[PDB]
Amino acid sequence: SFTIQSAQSIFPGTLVADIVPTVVESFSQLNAEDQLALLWFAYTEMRSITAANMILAQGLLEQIKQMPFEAQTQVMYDLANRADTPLCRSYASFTVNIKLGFWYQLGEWMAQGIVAPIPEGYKLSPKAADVLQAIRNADSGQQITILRNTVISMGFDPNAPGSYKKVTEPVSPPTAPAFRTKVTIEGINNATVLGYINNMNANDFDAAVALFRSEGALQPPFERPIVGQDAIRAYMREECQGLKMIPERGISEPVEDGYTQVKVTGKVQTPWFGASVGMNIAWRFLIDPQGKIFFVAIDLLASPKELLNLVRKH
Amino acid sequence: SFTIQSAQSIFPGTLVADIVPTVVESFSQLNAEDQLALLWFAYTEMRSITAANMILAQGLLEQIKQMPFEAQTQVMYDLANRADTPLCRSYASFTVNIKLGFWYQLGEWMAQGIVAPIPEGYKLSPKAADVLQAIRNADSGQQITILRNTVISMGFDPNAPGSYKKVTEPVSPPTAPAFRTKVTIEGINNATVLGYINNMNANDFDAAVALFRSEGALQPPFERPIVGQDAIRAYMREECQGLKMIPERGISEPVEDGYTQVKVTGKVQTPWFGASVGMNIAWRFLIDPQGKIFFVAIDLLASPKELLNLV
Amino acid sequence: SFTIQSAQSIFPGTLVADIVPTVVESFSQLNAEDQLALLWFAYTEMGRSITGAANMILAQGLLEQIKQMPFEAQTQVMYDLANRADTPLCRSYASFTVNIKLGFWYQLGEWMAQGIVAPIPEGYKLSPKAADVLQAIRNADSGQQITILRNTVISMGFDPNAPGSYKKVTEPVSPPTAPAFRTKVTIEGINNATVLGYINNMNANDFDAAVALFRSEGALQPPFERPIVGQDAIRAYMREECQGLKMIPERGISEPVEDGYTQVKVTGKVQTPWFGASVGMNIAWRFLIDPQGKIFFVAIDLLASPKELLNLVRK
Amino acid sequence: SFTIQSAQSIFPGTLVADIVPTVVESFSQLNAEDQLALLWFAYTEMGRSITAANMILAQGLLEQIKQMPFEAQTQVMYDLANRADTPLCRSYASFTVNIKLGFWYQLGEWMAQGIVAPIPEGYKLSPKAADVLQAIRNADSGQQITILRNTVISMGFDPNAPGSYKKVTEPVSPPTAPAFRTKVTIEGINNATVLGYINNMNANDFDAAVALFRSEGALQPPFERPIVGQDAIRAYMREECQGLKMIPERGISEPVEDGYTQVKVTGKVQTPWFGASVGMNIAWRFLIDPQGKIFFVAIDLLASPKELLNLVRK
Repeated sequence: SFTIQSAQSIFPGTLVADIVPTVVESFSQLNAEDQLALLWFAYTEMRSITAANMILAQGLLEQIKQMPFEAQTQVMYDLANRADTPLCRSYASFTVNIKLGFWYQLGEWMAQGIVAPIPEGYKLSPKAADVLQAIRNADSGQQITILRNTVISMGFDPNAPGSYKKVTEPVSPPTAPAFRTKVTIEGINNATVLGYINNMNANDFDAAVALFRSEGALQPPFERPIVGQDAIRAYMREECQGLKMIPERGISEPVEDGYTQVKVTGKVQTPWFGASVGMNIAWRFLIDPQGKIFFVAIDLLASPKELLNLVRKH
Repeated sequence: SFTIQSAQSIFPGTLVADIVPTVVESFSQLNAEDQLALLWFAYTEMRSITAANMILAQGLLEQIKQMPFEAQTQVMYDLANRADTPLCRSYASFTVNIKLGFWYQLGEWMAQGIVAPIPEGYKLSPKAADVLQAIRNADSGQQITILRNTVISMGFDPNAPGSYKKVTEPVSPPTAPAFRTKVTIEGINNATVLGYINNMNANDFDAAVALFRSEGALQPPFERPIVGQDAIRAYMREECQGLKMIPERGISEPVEDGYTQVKVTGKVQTPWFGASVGMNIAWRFLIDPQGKIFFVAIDLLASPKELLNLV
Repeated sequence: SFTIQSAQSIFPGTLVADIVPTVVESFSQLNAEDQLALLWFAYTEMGRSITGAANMILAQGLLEQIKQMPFEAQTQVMYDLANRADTPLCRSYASFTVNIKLGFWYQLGEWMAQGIVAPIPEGYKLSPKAADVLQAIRNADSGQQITILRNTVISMGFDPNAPGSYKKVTEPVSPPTAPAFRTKVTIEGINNATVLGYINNMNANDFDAAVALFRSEGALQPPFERPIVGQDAIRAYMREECQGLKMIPERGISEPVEDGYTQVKVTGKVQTPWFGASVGMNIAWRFLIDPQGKIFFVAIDLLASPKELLNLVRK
Repeated sequence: SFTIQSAQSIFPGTLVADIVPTVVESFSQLNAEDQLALLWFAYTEMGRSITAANMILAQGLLEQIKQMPFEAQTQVMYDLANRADTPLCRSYASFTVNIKLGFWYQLGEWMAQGIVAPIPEGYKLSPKAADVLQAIRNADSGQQITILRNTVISMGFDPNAPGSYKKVTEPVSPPTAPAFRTKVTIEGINNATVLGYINNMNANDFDAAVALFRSEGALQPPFERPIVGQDAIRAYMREECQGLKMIPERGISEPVEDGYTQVKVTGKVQTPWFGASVGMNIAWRFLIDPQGKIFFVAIDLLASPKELLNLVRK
């Protein structure tokens, strides 16, 4: 029958932004000093809008704020080196949005002279300058995804032995039915796909994850499939809060055993940038005969041209 | 010699969005039912990005959150009617950004079914439906400004007798000299004008304010001139934090007594919408012989065409 | 067989501080200015309160609202609280837990002392009725004075269950003392495992373990209150009103009674984190325990006098 | 004429609780395991504490300890006891006295709740540690409190070492308004400078109390160095005297050299940590210049209540 492995190969013509995992890989191989300078240059070169509000994150930022410049620079080398320190382990314990807010606060303090700057006239190594040109050449959604993915990977491995208790964020209540937008997708009336996108746009992660088969999977961009409603809901709650999915176009094809493959293309806006960064996205669904989601992949596309790439099975 | 009044008339061909103060006046005329309905349609029709995290505003938001729907509505009517109640007096005490964050939280709660909705089947009064239509046609910058000035004037007069102690926000440290961007303006090299714009983009209001005469004046769009370095400093700290001024063009003209008048056009972005709303702005400066600002007007322009009307 | 009403009459001679409800009743029939003047005399003639609840966001914001008001508007809010007027502030106050209401008034008293909140007017004279109340309070013992002040400020603002009430605020549930670090009480005259289990659980804030000692339809009757029936309601009361209580029982009698039930009376003192070892309240616990050792009924009484700690009359 | 040096010897009979610095010193010679065991055994006979480290830096570092596995929590406490150079120890050093005490209070409450690692089961005090515990068990209440306070305040790093972190500041409490102040009454004494000092301190009016000192006047707290000059005295009062209640009972006034007066007062001090539970037995020894300004005041924790009656004139 159908497996997660076979579902991953649906719509083979979908062109993803492989510049993202390429640059994240190159980035990760630089020394601490290059990584930090790249983060500063990448950040500065780029319209962000903001949480590290929570008491643990706020207090560790206050610890950094009271340190002399030399001790602040050491904390940042430790995060970029993935060193074993309590600050690195606490950073590992942070949810994605707290990691992002943590870095955003350090960037603001650097610009205010509160946190040690990159050393004036600092010289990017050859490999680092290459990485920065790679980032400059990428589109807006690719640039944000490289920055996000790079800072997320800093500090210690969060599942290594002796890991600290993972921080919990409040579940934001969903938009009430009466106030939800309903998407229209040119060429698609599939109730499961419309249900998924409408529930996600409402932050209704309970209703979105209920559409999944108990052993179904969600594959985020450039990640492994996340299997089962418990782990999918956890991913949605941590990584999909306030995403706005603006689907444009789709194709639906019956496949073997009464399953249906549906491809949708459109834009996703993140609360981090609002209407200033539309990420070019594809959703690839495999839907079972009962209308349960067996698989969905979210792909960051190479360019806006890929929004028009809806090729039927040959 | 110049006065604030005579300074106000510099660059007379400048076309300001009088739709904004118009629609704002219609809005103020409406009953509370129609005012709340319009706010809600505006907040739904329009990509906002954010505050009222401060203890007073947070606790008052929690008070509204625990009320039944009927008492929540009554509070919101009291704000629209500018009634004399502790909640209205506290709201009047808030800074501009706390008032905006307060209303933003109520709109998020209404969308989540935590705060009473506008009744399905509530129908706008005729006038209200006109006011709403007038807003839909106006451009983004003008819509944001209507929405801003409407909610800022809710609750009580902040300077009335019996007013509550005004709340204060933390003064944000300016951008450090090394990390500041310097603007270029086609057709302009005035050091005072460039110094004002660069200091404001760094949130360095002490440096911007030092560019004015003792009794120098700043006139925000559709407002009374603010007179004196202390009142200007107070206004910049409350209303200009995180504004990004993106001038494109300007003209300079010598006038009487060795004064200079300079008009600059371009865009301003606000942190509330970031790069998603560039408001269309002119700055009109009257500069004294020693290079001190006597007067500067900030004007919200009729349309993107006024960006070219320097003449 | 036993009912809540029959259980209420166990150990008939237990003499209770009836001056508390008397004085609480009289306090509330005074006008607002007298009520405020009397509270101010208490906070001053009793400045050994060790603390605060009201740190929580709602209570902190409403305090900041009162802080920014002019003296005339602050006095008006306190009159509204004393008059139990229908206002958002009085409805919010009504929604507070006991400890938040007490911390709220505590902050207002400190702010009055600091010149931040409008004081009782210079040389205010208590009406004759108010001087009678102050006199009764003065004649009452420490444990009784603490209860009158507590029960008086709790009853201010609006009826918390009136139509149009605001959602009740919730306090974080404090984790219990772990078993290895608990004190066990020893009570002279008593080895009843249920009674000891109850007192040790409460002194550890283990309200889940205390409530599990009750029958489904078991009741807890706090001083001068209606019985609270069932494990949900009793747990909600313990969480709100028993946090950090120290029960120092001294002596008890146990008696077998009809149907294989045992009745147990215990006397002792209770300390509250508001006053610590300062104020020991003279308390009797009256327990009716079923044949399985589950609690059917327990009354907590504030006793009329310290004599009552020896009144353990059997029959 | 008078020096801080000669002032220190006024009222030579006055017997102080020398057991306090004895035990503090003994305690600090023990290894980290004995130190933590003793803190727990001492704090366990002291649940009549009635209370802070509310402030964002302290709360976040407490949340950091709370999320740590037991092994890591114990290592942080060994670092504090060993005065190791770690960011946590440097932050701890930066704290005010009351934040240091609130920090240790939170860890004690967490230990009692099973949230922080206990003293290992069966743990056995070294011979020297059992000698320290015995001395603590024998000390009166005021002396036990003082030993615990001074012990925990001296943990973490040297707050004035090279590489120190920015000192945290606490909010200054508004004083009691004059209409609501108490006036003390002292048997034997109507000295307006002594009464003015005590009444001002009881109102938290540190500015008025400091204005009673000579420019180069000194305040000598129990078992500490003399604090010299109005700015230093004001900083000390703001940090360590908030909410103290002085209850002087008896005193003697003697005219001495150079137009000076010396005044000895005995009575009690209550602390907001303990309230009316613990009244510590205190003497105040004032040297007052001819203009009525304090040249020197020592506050002594007395050896026994018998010292309350040691008021002899010569």
